[PDB]
Amino acid sequence: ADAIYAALDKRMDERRKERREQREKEEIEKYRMERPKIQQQFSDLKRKLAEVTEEEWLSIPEVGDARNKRQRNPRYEKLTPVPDSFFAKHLQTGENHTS
Amino acid sequence: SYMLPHLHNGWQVDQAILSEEDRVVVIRFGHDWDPTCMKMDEVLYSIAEKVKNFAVIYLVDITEVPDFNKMYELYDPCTVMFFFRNKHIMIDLGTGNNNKINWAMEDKQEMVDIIETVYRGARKGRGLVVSPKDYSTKYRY
Amino acid sequence: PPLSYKHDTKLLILALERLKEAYSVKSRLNQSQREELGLIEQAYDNPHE
Amino acid sequence: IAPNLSIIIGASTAAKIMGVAGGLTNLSKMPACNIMLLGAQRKTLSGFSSTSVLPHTGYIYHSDIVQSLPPD
Amino acid sequence: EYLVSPITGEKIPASKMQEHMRIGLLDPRWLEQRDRSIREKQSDDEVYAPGLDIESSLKQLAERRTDIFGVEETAIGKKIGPEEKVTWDGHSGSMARTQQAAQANIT
Amino acid sequence: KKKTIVTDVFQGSMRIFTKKLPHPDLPAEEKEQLLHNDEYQETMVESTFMYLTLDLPTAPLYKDEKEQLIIPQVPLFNILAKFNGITEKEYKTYKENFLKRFQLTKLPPYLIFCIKRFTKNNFFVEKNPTIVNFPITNVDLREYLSEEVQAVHKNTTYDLIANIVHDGKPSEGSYRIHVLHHGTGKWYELQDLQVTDILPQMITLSEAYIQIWKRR
Amino acid sequence: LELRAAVMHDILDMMPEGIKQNKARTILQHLSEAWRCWKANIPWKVPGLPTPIENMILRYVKAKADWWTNTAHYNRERIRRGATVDKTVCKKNLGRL
RNA sequence: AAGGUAAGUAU
Repeated sequence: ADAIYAALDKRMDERRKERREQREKEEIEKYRMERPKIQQQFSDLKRKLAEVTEEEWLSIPEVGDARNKRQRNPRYEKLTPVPDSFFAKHLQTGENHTS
Repeated sequence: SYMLPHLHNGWQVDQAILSEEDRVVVIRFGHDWDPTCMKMDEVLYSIAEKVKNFAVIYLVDITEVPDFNKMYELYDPCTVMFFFRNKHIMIDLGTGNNNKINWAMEDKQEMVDIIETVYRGARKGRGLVVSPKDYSTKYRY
Repeated sequence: PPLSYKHDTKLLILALERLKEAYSVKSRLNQSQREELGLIEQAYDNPHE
Repeated sequence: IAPNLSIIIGASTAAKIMGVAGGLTNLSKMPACNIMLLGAQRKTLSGFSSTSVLPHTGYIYHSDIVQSLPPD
Repeated sequence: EYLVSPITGEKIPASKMQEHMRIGLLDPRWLEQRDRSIREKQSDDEVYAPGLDIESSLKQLAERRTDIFGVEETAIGKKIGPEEKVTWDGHSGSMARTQQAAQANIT
Repeated sequence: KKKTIVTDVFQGSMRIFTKKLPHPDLPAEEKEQLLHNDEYQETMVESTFMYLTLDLPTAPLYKDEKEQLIIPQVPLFNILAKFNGITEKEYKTYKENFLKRFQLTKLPPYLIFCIKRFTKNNFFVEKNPTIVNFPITNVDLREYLSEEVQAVHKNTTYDLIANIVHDGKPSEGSYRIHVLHHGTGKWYELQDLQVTDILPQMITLSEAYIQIWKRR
Repeated sequence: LELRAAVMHDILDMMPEGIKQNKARTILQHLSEAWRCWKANIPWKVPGLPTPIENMILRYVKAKADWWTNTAHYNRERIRRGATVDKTVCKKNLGRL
């Protein structure tokens, strides 16, 4: 009984299924004319990988990090309060001469 | 997405949640091809190594593993869920759904904060943790 | 600027005040900021050096 | 005359350091720190910093092997 | 030649003197540090997938994203170009029926 | 008319060997049988051109190890490695790739070289700033002609007489022209109103875009 | 993301991975460093890298750099116009500019 | 229509 309703829905969709799945085909072709697929943009390079031998494949080196310990894993940057002299100096301002 | 470990059936997800006893299991339910899922998975891959001590990240394909779709309501394009000692952990994100994160997060620091908060709360025994950021608004200005 | 300049100290105090104006608003100091403040304080304590 | 030194550095730099040092004997009696400074013109910094003018630089620095290195 | 040790009080060959001083005072806490650095390294898990898993995941992703890979272009999630698994709904009242249906699905 | 004043002056004849490259995601046996099916084989097609389009190498995209930020240069003969049977160019299309090796047949008396700049990448249009290293006095194209037509064309030496150069980014750029005075042999550049006497040697140190050559 | 996935898939497909699966992750690391070396405006020349692999990595870096520049300029113009954007987007765009 | 679910032990 589910198949009956599913076929009914498909039949109702059959009104413009061919006329809208054909227009989207032309739209896809037009879009790909200007903006090709990413895989096709590397097709020639991917083809040229057939000349890399097994020893050459094994000769690929492991990537390391140039920056040293102080940059990769720096110690915790302790935050400290502003010195009391700043409160004192802000407090000195606003005290005005009487003459 | 293609770097994080993948769970291929419901039993594997069961064992992954059961196996970890001192780390929060972070599971992304979704599809590798989903753009939201690709953003979430690349953020997870970015923070995968940093949270090694207190988190393990797995990826589950809901089409391949529809075993938890009914109970966990895994019907959004992307879903991130946290478990601790075989116990689903809820997060007061402010989105109205505390049971999961069902959107892609851009910043990799926010996900680290969420995982850290979940770990703290779950190790304290809580079943709900209040996230450090309220996600009731995307803060777009 | 001569070594016996009549204003060699007033200008130094004015210069150090501008460098400390970035810290006039109270804020948590990191290592670089506190190093700069230490240098300014050392210059103020021994103006001639 | 100087096979080893011409092997290490090109004969052009070899000649330019041997002539300015006063000969092979005088260049061999010269400390290694004073050989790098042979033929170091005191280029006048024209507003630019001293580092841009590359101070304390001689034939050795401008030789082929040294110039085949990144500036840092 | 032979030399007296300023660190051990013994006679040693002259050729081994440099190495003798270099490794005669190797701080044992260096060995302890290396040991604890290797004990943690062995116990470390694999955060990322192995090469086979990465390759299989990449091929599975390519089989769906036909707007990047392949020749023909279907929708984003479609692969182009019986039995339905019974799953628990998470309710304690339906544990028994779901379990029996899982049992009843075994051939 | 077949032979107008533009055909006999600028138009030459070139031969193209268009081979269809099979899709990489195919079995090796299937690949070789498709090659045998004559669907993926060379098809010699003659054609005529008003100018020769010269593709430039891609920018280095990185600093050099020793001399950081070195201007990219390429010898002209490397650019003119096109139009011969030895070399091939994998022309990529959204449908399938093709292998199109060219072969010159008839060299026009006046040969126009159009260097390919202002290439539209996937997101915008960018100019290739590679400096073309070409001589301005004497060349020889005998190596760029097929053996059948080498006897027919006894002359293969061309002299640069006109040069176009584009200064600035493709968004907004100026077009300067260096012209060789045929009577005197001197080179003069003229940017609109401005006219200056640039030395002939300094002509080749420019980002050339269009050149005109005379076979004499 | 799509460019990285496509390049990695192509490289791993042409890779005779029956013996060298463990290089796969290494490959992605190169695809990072090259990109970083372009973003850091520093020279990138791996000595042991095979020429076809280096050529495709350079093609990937060029495509990603073109997209990067276009996206940075587009986001900057959006922000200048007054488009409503997030803080993380602003920080990333500022870094790109 | 929402962004308004305390969590935890016990049957």
